Formats: sequence, structure tokens, C-alpha cells
Amino acid sequence: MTTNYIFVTGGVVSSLGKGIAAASLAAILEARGLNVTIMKLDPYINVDPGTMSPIQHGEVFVTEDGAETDLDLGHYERFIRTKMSRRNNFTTGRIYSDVLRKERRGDYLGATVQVIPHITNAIKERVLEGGEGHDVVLVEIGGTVGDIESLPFLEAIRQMAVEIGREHTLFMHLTLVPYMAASGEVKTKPTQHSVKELLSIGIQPDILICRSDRAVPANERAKIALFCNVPEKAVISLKDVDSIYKIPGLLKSQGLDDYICKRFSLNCPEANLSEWEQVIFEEANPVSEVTIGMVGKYIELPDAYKSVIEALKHGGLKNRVSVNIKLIDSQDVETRGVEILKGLDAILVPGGFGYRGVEGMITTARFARENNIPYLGICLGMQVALIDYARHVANMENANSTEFVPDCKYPVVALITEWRDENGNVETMRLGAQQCQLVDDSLVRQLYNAPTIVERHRHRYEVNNMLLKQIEDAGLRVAGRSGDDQLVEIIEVPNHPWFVACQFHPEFTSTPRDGHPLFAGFVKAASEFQKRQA
Amino acid sequence: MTTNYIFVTGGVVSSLGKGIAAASLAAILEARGLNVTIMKLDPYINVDPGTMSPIQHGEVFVTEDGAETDLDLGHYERFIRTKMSRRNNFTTGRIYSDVLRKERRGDYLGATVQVIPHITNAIKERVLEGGEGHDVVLVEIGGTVGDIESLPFLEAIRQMAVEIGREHTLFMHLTLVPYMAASGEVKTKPTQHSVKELLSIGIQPDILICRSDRAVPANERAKIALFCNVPEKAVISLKDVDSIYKIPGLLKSQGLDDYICKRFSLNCPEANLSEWEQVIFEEANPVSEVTIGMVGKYIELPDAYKSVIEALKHGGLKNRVSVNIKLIDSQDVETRGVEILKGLDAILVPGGFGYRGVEGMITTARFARENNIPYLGICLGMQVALIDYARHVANMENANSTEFVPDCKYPVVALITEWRDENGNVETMRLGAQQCQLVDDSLVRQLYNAPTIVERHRHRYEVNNMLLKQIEDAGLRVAGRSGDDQLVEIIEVPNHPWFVACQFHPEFTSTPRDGHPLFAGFVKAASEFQKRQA
Amino acid sequence: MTTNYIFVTGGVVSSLGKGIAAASLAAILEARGLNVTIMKLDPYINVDPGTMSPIQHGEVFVTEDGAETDLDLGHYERFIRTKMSRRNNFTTGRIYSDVLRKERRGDYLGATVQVIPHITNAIKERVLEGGEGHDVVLVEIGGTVGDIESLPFLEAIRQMAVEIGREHTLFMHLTLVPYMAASGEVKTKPTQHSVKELLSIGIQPDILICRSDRAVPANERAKIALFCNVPEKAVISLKDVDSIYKIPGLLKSQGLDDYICKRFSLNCPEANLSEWEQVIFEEANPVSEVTIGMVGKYIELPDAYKSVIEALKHGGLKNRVSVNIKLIDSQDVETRGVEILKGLDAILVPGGFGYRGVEGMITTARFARENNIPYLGICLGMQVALIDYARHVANMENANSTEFVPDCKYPVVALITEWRDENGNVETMRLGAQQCQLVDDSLVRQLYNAPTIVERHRHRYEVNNMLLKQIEDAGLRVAGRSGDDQLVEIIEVPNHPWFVACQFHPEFTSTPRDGHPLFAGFVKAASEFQKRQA
Repeated sequence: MTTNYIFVTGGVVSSLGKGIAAASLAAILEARGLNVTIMKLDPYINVDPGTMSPIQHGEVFVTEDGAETDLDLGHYERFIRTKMSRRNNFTTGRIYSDVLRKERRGDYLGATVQVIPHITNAIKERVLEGGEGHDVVLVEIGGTVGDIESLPFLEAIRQMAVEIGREHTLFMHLTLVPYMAASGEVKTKPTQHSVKELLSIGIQPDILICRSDRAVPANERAKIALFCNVPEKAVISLKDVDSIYKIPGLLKSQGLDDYICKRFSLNCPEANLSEWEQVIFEEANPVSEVTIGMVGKYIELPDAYKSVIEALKHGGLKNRVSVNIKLIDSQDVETRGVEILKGLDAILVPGGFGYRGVEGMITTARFARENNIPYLGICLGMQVALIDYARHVANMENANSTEFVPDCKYPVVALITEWRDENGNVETMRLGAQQCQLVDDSLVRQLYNAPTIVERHRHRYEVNNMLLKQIEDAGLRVAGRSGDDQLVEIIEVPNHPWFVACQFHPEFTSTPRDGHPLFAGFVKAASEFQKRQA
Repeated sequence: MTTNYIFVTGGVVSSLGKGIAAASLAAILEARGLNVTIMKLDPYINVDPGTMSPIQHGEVFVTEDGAETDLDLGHYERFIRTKMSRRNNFTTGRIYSDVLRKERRGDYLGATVQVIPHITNAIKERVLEGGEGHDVVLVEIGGTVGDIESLPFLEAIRQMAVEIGREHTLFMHLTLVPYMAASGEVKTKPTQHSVKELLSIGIQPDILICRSDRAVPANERAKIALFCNVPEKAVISLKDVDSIYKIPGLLKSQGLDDYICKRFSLNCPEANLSEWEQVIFEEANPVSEVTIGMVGKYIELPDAYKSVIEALKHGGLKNRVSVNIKLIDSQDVETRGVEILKGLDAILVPGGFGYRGVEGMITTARFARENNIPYLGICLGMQVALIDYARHVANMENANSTEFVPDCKYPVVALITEWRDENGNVETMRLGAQQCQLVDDSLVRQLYNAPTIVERHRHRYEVNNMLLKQIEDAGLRVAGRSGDDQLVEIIEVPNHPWFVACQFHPEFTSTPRDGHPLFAGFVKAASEFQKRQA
Repeated sequence: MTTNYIFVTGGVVSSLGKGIAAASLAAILEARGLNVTIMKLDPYINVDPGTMSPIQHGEVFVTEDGAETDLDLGHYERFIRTKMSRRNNFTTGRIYSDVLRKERRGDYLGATVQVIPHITNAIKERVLEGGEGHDVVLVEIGGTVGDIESLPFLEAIRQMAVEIGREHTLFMHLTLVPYMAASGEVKTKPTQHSVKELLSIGIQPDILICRSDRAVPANERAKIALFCNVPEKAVISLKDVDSIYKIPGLLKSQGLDDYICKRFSLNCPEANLSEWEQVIFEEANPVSEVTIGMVGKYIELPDAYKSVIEALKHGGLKNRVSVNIKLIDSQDVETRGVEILKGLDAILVPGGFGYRGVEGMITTARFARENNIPYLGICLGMQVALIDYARHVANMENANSTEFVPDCKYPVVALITEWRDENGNVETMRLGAQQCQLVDDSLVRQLYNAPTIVERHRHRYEVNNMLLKQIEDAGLRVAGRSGDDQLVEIIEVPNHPWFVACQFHPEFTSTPRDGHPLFAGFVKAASEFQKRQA
């Protein structure tokens, strides 16, 4: 058994969906019965993604082993059943940190540490590490070809291609074949140049991917084949589609995987695309529909709440109901007011960091609570809901979080060390999948059908138990607590049709095939309420 | 008075409309009271455009001095009142022909002839020639930046610019700021790279043109300004529009010309944009509409019949009537038949070269003639009509052209030398504006209101006078004859509502403001016939 | 039998001896019993080398078939027995001439003629033509890698290589490993970059040639091997030597040919290096010595008279005598006078073009003649001697050539058409090997031992028969006449110890193993004179 590698690059423009393409391929090769894995090389200087905001790159993926990483690692989880780890993704900054530390420790024995060969060796080692024991390793190269931001990686690859041997490596490259309406046709010139750029750095493409909003004519594919030194059969067209789960079908349709096994000589098992067929069937045969408002801050870029959006979708799939998300700026709730929240079947408040429109978020929580409108709060949404209830029911004037106000007077949220009461009497970040203790008498315990659950976290502040008894005794249900210090994990409203909120991130566990009890209940409640109001 | 120059380049993709942008600018500069002219340099090896087909590059422009040249010079004359002479356009091959000839005759005295400096000097000298006596000279560089096809020219410019000084030169550069619907936004990266490419060959852009299908946000323009070393006000946005005549307005709106005179310190007279204001009014307030069929061969690319389409538009403007053109493949008329020609108010048959389905063109001519449907024939279309009438009225068995069948038996079209009768008894290319004697009693004479006219030509074969008397005596009007040998120029059908066909190319002389008698009459007839058939 | 190809390129700096290296290799391949040939592509606009001066590029080689070509073709003749032809050498300009002509006559049927693919087609077809029927074909690419002057050729090659497969092609690249005395060591960086440049245009080197003034250390060769993706054994060191004839030995020493046949898997015959062993023996064991003075014009770059220098050397080899050549400027004899000509054992006057100090050349001819100093005149040197004798012995005041002074009055040299006497009564270029009728009673007839001989030519003006009779009757022996027109091919002075001058070019036939009668005679006479003067 010898590991085979396929490198995935792309040029001309960004935003082509390199990770999507790679993931779809992996799904097929999985369906061919191969031991497929995948890694992504991140050109950024940031060592860890935790040093960047949600608005900067969208959601940060949490791996099983607790590592924080590129969102695309979650995308990989949605196409292949293998598990990602810290070994599946690292950054440029990470590399330098490691190398410089080795230098400091005398690891290079007085030698000059140079990009070539030392930085590239660091890269080479990491690649071999992650691909160890696998049949096929896909490697996504971030950045854009021709930019200096990733040339070191491209060089390391070239070296490995030579050292390993061409019989175990392929070069896949994404391009853009844009449609020029003024001319009434697509152009190939950009592609031709993109390939030339790879060639100038020692890389000859084997497989071409033509991204566009429409199928590229065979004639044009042939023209490309000519200029790029690539067989026509290896020039794959990839038009835009309305679902990433249809891509495996397209790649299979054009014989991509067969080519690879012949190279690529692979004994690939018959593709099991029935999962996609199911999705298609359900898509093409809806029965209801509900409208769910999403009040937040980063709504100007859907990607910021991508994992949430998909979790909602999955709940809808299980209940055969369309999910219509209304994006709402919490700051507009502060300006315009609750009129925004009208015409909704359910209310949802996502997590995140930053104050901005948080008071409007509270107003919304209040609105949904007081008007009995199916409410779901996550992380920050829970913090908000806590304040809402506390201030307007438990009478905790200015209930707040110490992350925004040093002297809240009624710090309902604070660091455990910072826990204190309204009289000033007292007494890092929770990450990854953690076990939570559910209250047997709670709704969510029964939704999960289990005494305890394990769910992912990403936050530093906690419910201030010094003032919890005020809130809870006022008439609020704690549906779950955590571990050692029984930190509040889930809250339910005693007489609200469906109002829940939690500390964990259920949106990182939800799948299209399994769904997720919480979102199933939420979306269902939306429907129930909709009918209740009709 | 010292001549100022502005160079126009473009990159990322082809087909951005460099000629359009340049012409629009020139129009404004003329409107500012400046002696502005324009030249275009081509990256083609073809010495003359006469060696290429209409399908290859579209219509070939006919200049006043008889030179055959780039179509864009027609566009240049449609915006400024100066004339596009042979000095206003030349190719790469042209240059080499000249230089090699100079070498052959000893003009380089035993020296090595090199791109640098000899080819670049040849280019430079031609530019200086054309720019003589002008205030502002625009120079359009064909090809795409980064491609080897025009690097010599870019180099020649660099040299020139240095020699004449920056105070007499500006660098304008077109780019693409494509919209990526998947991201929901436009991208600037391609532009940044395009500029870097010019810089790598010694050229620093002064003015940027952002081509797109929508206005580019000031923020994005600022980002570009940053990365390109260009002032924000010199970054011009240019969204797609439905008419070239609206571009001067846009460029003026963004202050482009003011910048230039400040650089450009120009004492520019108030722009006279009333010509387009007129057009806008008429466009916005049409009174009728007609449908006119166009039977030909190169209909897969409208540009092939561009000048014709424009002329038709001009007839429509004068008659306040919309002109709906139906493109028809002559091979389909040949195959499917005259059913194609139904539902039309008028029939038009354009000129060109190639057999393909010319028999179907003849069928169409017959159809329009026999059914009295407003017919207009141009160049070849006249030859087609000649055959039609001859064979089916004058009983000229297989009336035809010797260019396809030497032994026609009734060679109605042949070279003057080749003129012969049906018994075999006997006895280059006509180019440019030539005087034609109109028959005072013809309609066309009265349409022009003149004894004679001067119109442009482009053909080799003539009406075979050996058999003309057969055709003419059968009942057909020769509405005009040339000069020297009174060659048949225009034919009219005695009892047809509006049947005119001619050897010359009226489409190269019409304007949107002056119109053109033949299209005025033709389109009017279409309307009359439309009402007749109702 | 399938033809194998090896391409030769060079980077960093020019003048590394690409032709030398290629010829040396070919010699070895022939020595191994392989059908090897060689071609050279030249990056020049000049169509034919005949349009350039001797001082510009040095001697222009005359091939068997009369083609004028690059000097290096003669160098190829000195290493292998495969005969060169017009198919073995052509220029960039030649290509364009051919292609443009094809365009003109319609060979491209209306298509766009582009560098790619049409210019590259012209190139690759010529390559395949010349390589027909050979086992191994060496192709030398002139110019320097990274320069635009030869990128089209490099591209044509890349394409070809792909088309024929790597099993039939190798890339040999020359570089420079400069010695930096300030550092006390050689550097390799330039080489590393040179290789990178080839890679950027799609070419990966297989064999590296390290030119220097000293052997390159294995360590440095290894460093290069690393950075260039080349096996250590394929990195060849090539230090400067005092004789080209020693290079085959060096290449053989490093196992180059074995590698090639293994690739390169070649059943190569044992190298016969005895030709150089002979030379070495003779070189290291001279017996006499003699001083030869040469008067000319292009002495500022010995390459101009390279073929002559070699021919003199060959005469010396046959007479076991060292040849000491004094370089004399004709303009100095003109200025300083005959004092320059003192201390010489014999005097030689070469051919060429340009009036310059030719009067000093005439003065020299006079000097050698009148002082009985062995003399050898070639082409122009004959014209010079003719004038000398004519003016001073035959009393032909202002004896001269019409090529410099049309109105001579005693045009001893003139175009055959221009032949005339002093009273005005009258009555292109001769090239290649032509038969000359020798006079049986002449020395030259006996030196060659044959009634007639065949020798190469290159000149436009001939001995003026109208006045010849004055010169010949005055006491000058015509040692041989051409043929049809009995043109004075060669003369001898009746009472001069050894004074011979001719129209032909004996220097293009002389070899180190065969020698040549006129140089044997001249050099011997030179020695004899020396001894007579001592």
C-alpha cells in the first residue's frame, strides 16, 4: 500500500469553491471504496483562527480533538465519513512559529534557515504526517496562483512531486471560464494564462476544472486542452448549481474518478449517491413552510451564520418544511423597534461577539418571550435571553454581562472568577465537545432522549450563579447543567410554547442525514405556532 | 503648439471596448474645442485586412483615401469629425514588411536589425507621423496586456514617452471588475494584477477604467487606487449601457476630461452633447415599428453586418420607426424554404463573400420580388437579385456568377475581362468612394435629389453587359450607372412597391444625424407595406 | 529506426562555445558509430548572412551546395563527417519571409497567422526535415535564454519534445560558473537562475555544462544538481582549454556519451581520438618556427580571419614549423609605411571588403614582391597584388578597381560587363566550389598535382581582360584560369621565390590532417627565406 496524492489549486479569481470541489471528489472516492483523507494549507500568517473574528472569515470549525480550524474542514465532514484533526489544517504563521522555535532550540546547528530548504521541509513533513496510512490524500492549496502568499507551498509540492514520483501524484487546477454577455460567449484566455503561471513555477496540470455559470462547450474544452498540454478527457466543465450535494453526480458524470484510478488505476467501488437522491427527492417534494427571523449583527454576510443556517435547514428537512430566514439587524431593532419582528412564525438569535445591537437583541428576546413566539437562542442569544428575563421578570434592573459593563450591578453573565452579586460579594475559553447533564424532566432531555449529551462550545463567560437563584426562582427552568461546577447549559421558559436557549453550539453536530432534535423541535414549533395563529 | 498623447491599453480579458472608450473620450475632447485625433495599432501579422474574411474580423472599414482598415476606425469617424486616413491604422505585419524591405535595399548599412531599436523606432515614427499637427492624439494598443503579441508596441511607447516627457503623455488602462454572484460582489484582484503587469514592462498607469455590468463602489475604487499608485479621482467606473452614445455623458460626469486638460491644463470649450440628447429624445419617444428580414451567412456574429445594421437604424430614426431585424441563414431558406420569409414587412439581403446558401438568397430575392415585399439589395445581394430576375423573368437558364461557375451559360456576373454571352463570345477590385451617374428618371436619383452621387465600393465582379440587354429589356430598370464604362450601379423593379439594389456600400456613409436616403426609403416602404398588409 | 534529438541552449552570458560543445559531442557520437548530424537556429532578422559584413560576424561559411551560412557550420565540418547543407542552418528572418510568402499566396486559407502555431510550425517542420534519416540530431539554439530574441524557437521545441516524447529528446544547457578572485572561489547562483528561466518556459534541463576557467568541484556540481532537479552525474564540468580538439576527451572522461545512449541506451562504437593524439604529439614536439605578417583590416577581432589562421596552422603542421602571425593594419602601412613589414619571414594578404588603407596593402604587396619575400594573396589580396604589379611594373598609372573608383582609367578589376580599357572601350557574385583549370606549367598545378582543381569562391568583380594582356605580357604568370570565361584564377611571379595569389578560398578546404598545397608551399617558402636570410 502506497499513498497517492492529488493537489488542488486554483487561479484567475478567488471564490471558486476549491474546498467544495475537493470534498465532492472525496465523496466519490469514498464511494469507490478508497481510504481517502484531506488536508488544507492555509496561506495566512495568523497562527490560529481563534485570533480572528467571525466577520473576518465566517465560522471557525471545531474539530473532534478541540483544534480550531478553517471552516472548510467542516465542509469536509459533510462529504466524507473520516475525521478531521489538527493534522488536517495549519497556517503559514504556524509554520514559522514552529521553525523559529526549532531555530531557537539549536535544531539547525548553526546553519542558515532558509525558505528553501527549511521552510519547505516543515511543510513537507506536515503533509506526509497527515497523509500517513491513507490511499488517497487530497491537498487543498489556499491562496491564488501567481500571488506570493503561497509560492513556498507550491515549491514544497513541486519538490515532493519529484521525490515521490509522478505515479503517485496528480495536479488538479480550478479556473474561471467567465461569460461575456457583451460578446454573447465565454472566454478561455484567463485559463490559458493561469496554466502558464503554474508552469512557470515547475507545475504541469493534469486535470482542469472550468468553473462557470454554464456548461462549457466541448470545442472550448478542446481549445484549452491544446494550449495546456492536457488531454481533452481531463478537461472537466463545472457549471454553477443550486446545491453542493449535486457535485459528486457531475464529477462522476464526466468520468473524473475513473481517470484518477487509472492514473488513476483505482479499483473504485460503485458510488453510493442515494444520500443525494434522498435530498433531491425531498427537495422536489415538499409538503409546509415557516418564516424564522434571525436577529444579529453579521447578517450582511450569510457565511457568518452558515452553520446555523444549515442547522435550520436540517430541522426543516426532518419536518418536511421550508425554512425562510429573515435577516434582521439588531441595531435596527434598536432603531425601528419590534415592528421588524412582526410577520414571523419563529424567532432565532445566533451567537457571536461584540455589543453593537445587543440591546435590540434583548428587545427581541423579550418580544418572542412575551408574545409566545417559538424562540431559539444560541450562546450570545442565551446571554441575551438571560438578561431579558432577569431584568423584566426577576426585576434585575440593568441585568448585564461583565464583558460589556465592569460594574453591571446585576452581572448575570461573568467569568467564574468574576461571579458576584449586586452587593459586590464574589465567588479561559470553553472549547470543543463537552458533556452536559440534562435534567430528566426537561423538554430537551426528552428531545435528545438521553440523561446526558455531548455538544461543542466556544465561550469564556458563564452564567453568574450568584444571581441565578434570583432568575431561576422567579420562574425559569434550567433544563441542563454541565459538569464539575454544574454550569448552566440549557434554559426553558415554563409557560412559553417553545422557548429554549443554550451555551453549546448544536449547529456543529447537525447533519443532513441525521438532523438534530433541537432544530427539529424549533422548526416544528414554528409550524405549530403558524397554524395556531391561522 | 505641442502635441499631447494618451495611450490606451487594457487587460484581464479581451473585448472590453477599448475603441469605444477612446472614441467617447475623443468626442468629449472635440467638444472641449481641442484638435483631437486617434490611431490604432494592431497585433496582427496580416499586412492588410483585405486578406481576411468578414467572418474572421467582421466588416472591413473603408477610408476616404481607399485604405482598407480596422472596423474601429469607422467608430472613430462616428464620434469625431476628423478623418481616419491610412495613417490612422497599421498592423504588426505591415511594420515588418516595411522594415525587411528597408534592410533589403541597404537602409541599415550593414547593421543588425533588431526589435530594439529598429522595430520600435519604426512604430514610434509612424505614431509621430499620424500625430502631426494635433493637440491630442489617442493611441489604441490592440491585444491584451501580458501577451507577447504586443510587447514591442508597449516598449516603443515606453521609449517614446520618456523621449517626449511625461508632460505630454498619459497612460489609460481598461480592466475588468467582474461581478461574482456566488459571493454577491465584484472583485478587484484581477485589476491589481493587470496593473502590476504594466509596471513590469516600464509602464505606470495614470487613469483606470473599471469595466463591469454595474457601477463600482467608491470604496472599491479607493482600494484599487491604493494598490495601483493612482489618485482616487483617476479611477473611473464604467458600467455596461445599452448605447455607446451615452458614454461621453458618463465620462464627463466623472470629470475625466477635466483631469486630462489639467495634466491636464486644457482650456476645454463646453461640451456639445446635444447630438445624443436628440437621440435620447427620439429613442425615448418613438411614434411605429417594422420587422425586416436579413438573409445571409455570417448571422452567427452580428458584427459581420454591423455597418448594415447601423444604417438600418438610421433609416428608422428618420422615419421614427423601430427596426426589428430577423437574422436568416440563407442555407435554411435553401433547406426549409420561403416559410422563413413569412411574417416580414420587408426583405433585406446584405453583401459579402462565399456561396454557402446563396441559392437560398436567390430564392429569397425571388420571394420578395414576386410577392411585392419592400426589397433592399446590397453588393452581393444585388448580384443575387440580378440572377433571380434574369433566370426567372428573362429566362436566363442558370443565370449565375463566374466566381462559382465559369461555364454559367448565362454569366450575369463576371469580371469585365470575363464578360461573355451565352454562346461564349467575349468582350481587380473596385474600392473606395466613386462617382456614379444616376438616371434622372429613377427613384434613387430623386431619393438623393442629385444627378450623380459618390459612394464607396469593395467588389471585383461586374454586371455582364453582354447579357444585360436581355435582363433590362425583359422589364427591369437600371436606376444608375458608374462612370468610365457606365457599369450597372443601381437596379429598380418597374412594378415593385420598393425594390432597390446596388453595387456600392451606403452603410459606410450614413450617420445617426444625417441618415441616408436608401434606408429612409426602404424602412419607410416597410412601414407602408406593413400598413398595406393590414 | 527512430531519430533522437538533443537540444543545446545557453544562459547567463554568451560566448560560451555552444557550437564547440555540440560539435565535440557529435564527434564522440560519430566515434561510437552513430549516425549523428547537427543543425543551428539563428535569432536574427537577416535572412542570409551574405547581407552582413565580415567584421560584423566573422567569416560566412560556404556549404557544398553553395549556401551561405553561419561560421559554426564549418566548425561542424571539422568534427564530423556528416555534410552540412542549407537545411542545417536558418534564421528568424528566413522563417518570416517564408511564412509571409505563404500568407500572400493564400496558404493559410483566410486564417490568422500567429506565432503560435504558425511560426512554430515553420520551425518544427524545418527541424524534422534536417533530422530525416539520422540516429541523433543535435540542435543548437542561438541567442541567450531569457531574451526575447529566441523565445519562439524555445516554444517550438517544447511542443516538439512533447510530440515526440521524452524518450527521443534531451536538454543540454550551458552555463557559466564564474570565478570570483575577491572571494577566492567560484559562484553557482547565476546557474541556478538560468535553469529557473528555462523552467519558466516549459523546459526542464537534463544535462548541465559548467563553463569556467577551471574545474568545478564535485561539491559545487552537487549543489547545482540539487537546485536544478538534475542527477549529479549529469552535471558536467568544462574548464577552459588551449585547444578545441581536446574537448571530446573531456566529455568522454566524464561519461557524457554513455549517459546519452542509456537515455541513452546507445550502442556506441569506441571513440577514435587518434586524430587529436596526432595533433598533440606534433604540438608537443615541434622541430622550426617562422614569422608570417598579415596585413588587413579586421585584425581587431581575429575571428574575421579565423579560417585563414587555421589554414596557416595546417601548412605549419605539414612542415613541422611554428607559425607566428603578426597582425598589421593596412592603414598603418599607409601611415607609418613599410617599416612595419620589416622582421618578417613572409607576408600574407587576406580577402574581405572595404577600401580603407588598401593602398597600404598595395604598398605591402609591392614591398614583398620587390624584396623577394614569400607572399600569399587571397581574393582581395590578389586584387591588391594585381594593382601593385600593374601600376609599378606594367606602368598602369592608377591601376585600380571600379568597385572603388569606377573612372579608374586602368580598371585592372571590374565587373565582367564593366570590363574596359583606358580609352573607355568596353567588353553578380561567384560562389561555392568551382573547377579551375590550372596551367600545367605552373607551380600550383604541380603543388596540387592535378590538371584542374576545385576550390571555393566569393567575389563580384573580375580581372579585366581588356587590360590583362598588359599585365601578363609585362612578366606575370597566370598560373590558372577558370573555365568558360578563362578568368584569371591564380598568378605567380616569374622570378619571385614564392609569390602566389588567387581568387579562390583554399582556407575553406584545408584540414589539420590533410593540410593544403598552398599553405604547405607558402609556409615552407617562408621558412626557406628565413634560412636564406640567416
